Amino acid sequence: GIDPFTGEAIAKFNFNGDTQVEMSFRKGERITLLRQVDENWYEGRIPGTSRQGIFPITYVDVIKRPL
Amino acid sequence: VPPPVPPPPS
Repeated sequence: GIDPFTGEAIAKFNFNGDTQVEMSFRKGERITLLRQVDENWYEGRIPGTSRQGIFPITYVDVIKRPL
Repeated sequence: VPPPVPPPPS
């Protein structure tokens, strides 16, 4: 959990994103939250990979907010 | 059940 400004979440469900802008993931994956884009979407990334993109807030259980 | 996916950000 290196960066103090990042947030932290766990995927609640599989998320199949429609485009390259969305980051798809599977239930139970940990996600590093980078920013909250609006009321419905985070941008995040998966630790130890190059996966990054947006996904709905309703698909993740938030441990710590991004700053 | 996974919730419906909302419209992307504006």
